This record gives sequence, structure tokens and C-alpha cells, in this order.
Amino acid sequence: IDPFEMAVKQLERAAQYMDISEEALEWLKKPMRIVEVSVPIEMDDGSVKVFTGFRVQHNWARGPTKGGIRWHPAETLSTVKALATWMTWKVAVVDLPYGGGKGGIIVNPKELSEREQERLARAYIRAVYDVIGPWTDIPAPDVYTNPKIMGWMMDEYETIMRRKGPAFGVITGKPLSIGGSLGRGTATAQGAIFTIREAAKALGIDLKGKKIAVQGYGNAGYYTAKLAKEQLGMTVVAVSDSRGGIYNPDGLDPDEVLKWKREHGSVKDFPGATNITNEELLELEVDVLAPAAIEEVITEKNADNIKAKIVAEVANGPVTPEADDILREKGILQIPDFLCNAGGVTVSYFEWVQNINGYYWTEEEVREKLDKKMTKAFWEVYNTHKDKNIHMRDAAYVVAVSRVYQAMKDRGWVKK
Repeated sequence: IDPFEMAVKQLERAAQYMDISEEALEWLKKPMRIVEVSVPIEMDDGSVKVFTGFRVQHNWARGPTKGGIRWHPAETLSTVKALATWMTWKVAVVDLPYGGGKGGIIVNPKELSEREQERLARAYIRAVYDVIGPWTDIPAPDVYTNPKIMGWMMDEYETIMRRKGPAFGVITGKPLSIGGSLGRGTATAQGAIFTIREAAKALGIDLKGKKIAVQGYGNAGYYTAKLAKEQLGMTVVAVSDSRGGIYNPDGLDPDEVLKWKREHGSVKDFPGATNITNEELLELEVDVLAPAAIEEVITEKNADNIKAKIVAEVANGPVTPEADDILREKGILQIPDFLCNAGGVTVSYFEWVQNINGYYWTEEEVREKLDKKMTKAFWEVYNTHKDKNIHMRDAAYVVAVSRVYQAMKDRGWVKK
């Protein structure tokens, strides 16, 4: 099952729930520009190896395209195109002046040296310079790619551009020393927490004293649990990793859990915590469940056993459509996967704005702006949910596609 076909099928599913012209749908089913380039670098042994690089710009009706760069040995053009299509709706649902973009290199960075990684980043910039820019296409960190690569890429772009403009704004996720932005580390978790708070508010419930269970204990789940406990006052009762999971009714402190994980190798054998597997955690009775791990974790098999009132899809697509329908029939409020984790792209947009303006904000300003954006986006999606009597995921798709379609119609690209 190809990923781009999956994305197109999802888009058609969304379109049959809204009034959109056929020509606009056909336009949206095709990326507007796809760039495939060869990336030659010099290895440490002296030889020259050529890698395959991609840069897909799905749509730029609303503004310059946005999207990360992946360095994964399993990268394909279909995956990049599907992720660019997903990024279009992701930036549209938050009402950002951005389009959809995505890049990738077919490479295994685990076997590349520090110098070789720098050469790869610089060569990728030298190859895709003609299709990227501060107002054309803004890359971002992604799978197996870190802010250090962002700094290298920005330096190479500035060298090529000869400092004729805001070279800091060409790429986001940069280190603080060079055009970086505060609050980037906790962006996704902050957005997820804000969406969870808004969902609980809408449902008429109090977070203070409520249980939460988080699956996956990476950089998105640990901050989610942390900020949940501080801001929402919720009692974290269960966390899990790929190896295993733990559960303790009284409450878990994520700090020593992460310490233990980064000292033991996994989040298990915690004192007073019962060792449980991911499936037991998923079916555990809680108030908020936040899957922040490998995709497709809530399927039709365990959909009925879920007892969480709110399911926050922090990860990218952890719920299958059939399990999604089952959860909807059970009165479970699902936050769309590309709406819950939209804090990262929002903070990236804030970083781009700071770079473009030459003025940089503080932590509090970034946090309050992110709160405003997430609150407005979630209430828009929820109002569409209630007005159209369609699925929340479907409501988010309707909102995003409606915004993109209006932008296209205003530009005159589509006449209907």
C-alpha cells in the first residue's frame, strides 16, 4: 500500500464530505513541484558517493511551503509526496501563511561520520538551492535530522546567497546561537497539552485530579507528561516505551522516569510500578490517552477496549479508520493526529517570523502565541464537528481543504 495513494484516498474521503469542485480536487491530488537531485559527497576514505535527494512542494497557494527533511534508508518519493500532502493540511488547519513541502535523502546516517554528515547537508543545500528560500520553501528538522544539520544547511545557504537577504529564515529548527527560537524543544508537547485542555473544557470536565496514560517515552511523550502534570495538574499514572511499560495508580514523576530510561535503557522496573505491556496500557481506564509512538497502534482489535474519554493523537496516525469509527460510536473525543501535534510547525512558523523580522521573542510570548493558535484551531475544528455532524478528523480535513481551496480560488488558479 503506497503512502501517496493512502493520502489521496484520505483526501477524496474528506472531499466527499464537503463542496469542492472537481478541478480543485484534481489540482490538490497532484504535487505542484517535485525535485529529485543527486547529492554527491566525498567520504572519509577519499571516495565519492552519490545519494538521492528529494524536495516536494505540494501546494503554495497560502504562502511559502513548509516541511522537514528526512535522512532515512527507507526514504522513497512516495513517502515524501504523501508527507508534503499531509503538511499542507497540517499548516492549513492552524491558519498559517504556509503551503505544503517535504524533503528527504535516501541515506543511513548511523554509518555516516560527523564530517560526512556536514558534507551531506551542504551538498543537499547546493543541490536544492534553486527551489528553496525564505519566501519559497522553508525546510525543518525531521526523522534522523537534528538542529546541528539545520545550522549547517543555513550556513551553506547563506554562503550561496551571498547574504543578500534573511538567510536565517530559509530554514527553521536552528540552534539558538544562529537565528534559533525559544520553546522549540517542547513545541509538540505544548500544542498537545493545549488541545487536551481545550477538549476537556469542551467536554465539561476538570483536568485537576484526572489520570493520563502516555504511550512512547521519547521527546514528545515525556514533555507531554511533564507539561500535563504542571499545567493541567493531571496525575500521570502510566508511561511506556518500545521495550515495555509501567503503571502506578498514585502517580508518576516523569523526571526520574526519564533519568532511569536514559540510565537503564528503558522505562521499566520502576519502584511501585507494575510492569505492563503497551496493549494493557492502551486498554487501561484513564481520562486522557496520548499515543506518542509508532503509528497504527489503536486498531479495530483493541478499539472497543479503550476506556479513555479523550484520545490525543500526538503521533502521526496511531488510529485506523475503522477503530476511529468505533471510538466515535463510543462517545470518545479524538483529536486529529495532524491537529494535536501542530505545535511544532506553529513554533517553526514563529521562528521563521522572528528570523524574517530580525526581532526575537521570549519564552512567554512564544508560549502565549502558541496557546492562542492552538485554541483557535481546535475550536474551529470542534465547531465544524458539531455543525456538519461529521467526524472530528473529517472536520479538520474539511477546514484545511476549505482554507486551501479558498486560497486557490482567490489566486485564480481554479475558476470554480
